[PDB]
Amino acid sequence: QFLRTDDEVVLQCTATIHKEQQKLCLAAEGFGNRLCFLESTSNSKNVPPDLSICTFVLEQSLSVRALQEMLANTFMMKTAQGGGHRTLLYGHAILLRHSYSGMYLCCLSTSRSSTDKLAFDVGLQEDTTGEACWWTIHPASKQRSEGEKVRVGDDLILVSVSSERYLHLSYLHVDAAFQQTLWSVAPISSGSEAAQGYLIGGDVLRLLHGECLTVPSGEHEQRRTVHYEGGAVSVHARSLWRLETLRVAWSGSHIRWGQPFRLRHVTTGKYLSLMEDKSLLLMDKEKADVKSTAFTFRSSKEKRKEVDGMGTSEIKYGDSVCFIQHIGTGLWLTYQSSIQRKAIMHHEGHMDDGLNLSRSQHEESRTARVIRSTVFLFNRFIRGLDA
Amino acid sequence: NANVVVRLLIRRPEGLLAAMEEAIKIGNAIMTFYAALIDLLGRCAEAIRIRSILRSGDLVGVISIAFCPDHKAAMVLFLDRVYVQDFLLHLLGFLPDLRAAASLTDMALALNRYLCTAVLPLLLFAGTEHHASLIDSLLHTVKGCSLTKAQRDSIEVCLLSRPSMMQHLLRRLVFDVPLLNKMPLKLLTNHYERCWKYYCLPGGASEEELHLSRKLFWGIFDALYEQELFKLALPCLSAVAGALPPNF
Repeated sequence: QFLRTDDEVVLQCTATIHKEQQKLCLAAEGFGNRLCFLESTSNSKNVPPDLSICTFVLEQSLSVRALQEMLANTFMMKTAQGGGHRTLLYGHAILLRHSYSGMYLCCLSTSRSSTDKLAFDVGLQEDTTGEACWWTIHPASKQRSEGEKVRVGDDLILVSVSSERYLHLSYLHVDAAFQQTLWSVAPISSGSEAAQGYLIGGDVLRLLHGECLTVPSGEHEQRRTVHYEGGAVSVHARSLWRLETLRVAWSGSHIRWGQPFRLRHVTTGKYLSLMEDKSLLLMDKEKADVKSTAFTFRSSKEKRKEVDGMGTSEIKYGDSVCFIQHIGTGLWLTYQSSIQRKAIMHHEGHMDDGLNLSRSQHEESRTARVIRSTVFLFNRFIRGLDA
Repeated sequence: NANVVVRLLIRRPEGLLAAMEEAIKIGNAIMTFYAALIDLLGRCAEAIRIRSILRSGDLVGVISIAFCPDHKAAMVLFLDRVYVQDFLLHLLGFLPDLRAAASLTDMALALNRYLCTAVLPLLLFAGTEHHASLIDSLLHTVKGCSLTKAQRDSIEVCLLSRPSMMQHLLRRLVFDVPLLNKMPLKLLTNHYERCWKYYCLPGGASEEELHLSRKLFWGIFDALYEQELFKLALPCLSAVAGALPPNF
């Protein structure tokens, strides 16, 4: 209902370009670029955007009086400072980090737009000890007040400390200036969320068999097939599937039997966009629809709706018998008959369709997203040379 | 007050510097009207997060016409407030000013006006030309209140430092001394012992000018209270020449 430290939300506007309700969230690059950017989440049922590039954790909300302690510092900002959860009040300076690349949100001393005299741009530094990273909170609500508790689902003006410029949104630019932007705060995961080894949303994981799955190697079909294997394919990057639910808020809640499943390969970034005729196909967000990406989980071959919170920590990873059913077909993932045995969505096929799982960790996923962005840069720059 | 109001003023000051010197061709309305803006802005001396915003590097009006009574002194104080010791002389600007020291009436009051902006640079070749323009303005007056004010700043600007041009201006007093022994520049003639002593350290034609200066000092000695005051410093000028030689 309210916000404390160690809390994960996002920031959105449904901003306008000619009466657009263009659900533009600020997404940061990281791990190779220090600038952030807008991200439309409107047609997410047919272009599901990334979320891991735009989620942020409330690192430390503090009083403005508390900041000059760090001025008096010339460590570890008293290591808490204080508690505790430090439940959110308006009129606070906050520290903010990226989730994924984990850069800390700061502004810039630059002018990388109009000009438009000396307003400022938005960066991602790692020296938190600097009030570009510090961000005073203003509700734009006389209906609300300042100093009071910050609820869920509010709308704010977030102003800098160094520049003390408001969060400006321009045209499509994100900057710091003497004009402001309201900001939705969609709750995602708080907190803690909730226990070790649980199907919790946003996860990347492996799909084991007892044996596991595989994608082919490189040298390209652009890995668009999917199979089974033993092998160190878990240790390979290709066994990595970032789950997404259709719910934009609370998407890092607990996953349960039969939630909507926007499912996406990591090393490509392509979604598991199921060809509805016979079996599995791979494409990016464009194909990723309720006919192609959205599946369900069933504990039996025979056999989610509404949660504004963390939900019920349903399944662990090793203790998982999940009969995945595509919603648009009712098929179930069985296999055909190098053990690169091809899996197939089907009515029955084999009776081994309640498969097994294992989550990932942060560094390996991080390197995977790095690899994806890496070759995205690389191959386009290669034909840059070729031109 | 300023601390508040500039934070208020992120909203509407109303390409502003694009057409800044635009309507000088075109009723002094917008020109003075933004001169008010810049003069008001230039009033700010930790809380110096402002200084970048105080600097939003706008230096066109410095060399706008480097009216010109009005605006340029406001630019002077603004630049002095918000913004090496010898770099600044490229901004002549005194190239119109100290050279325009005889234009015969906005000019005639900008004359006594800009002596404050002439003192204000109390805060390597063309400095001889700068001292030339300064001497042209000086003997153009040698308005007497602020002129006598700038008379103090002239000597410290002379000893402010190339240094060959500095010794050249140090004996520029001997250059003007050919008409001396007037009562106006008698104080400069008295204080010129300090300029000769300033040339005396690394510096000890020129010795011929020193002999002619000692001859002029002996001629001022028989030229006969202010002159009687400056005659004691003419002996100091002879001693500093000893330590030195070890409307045109």
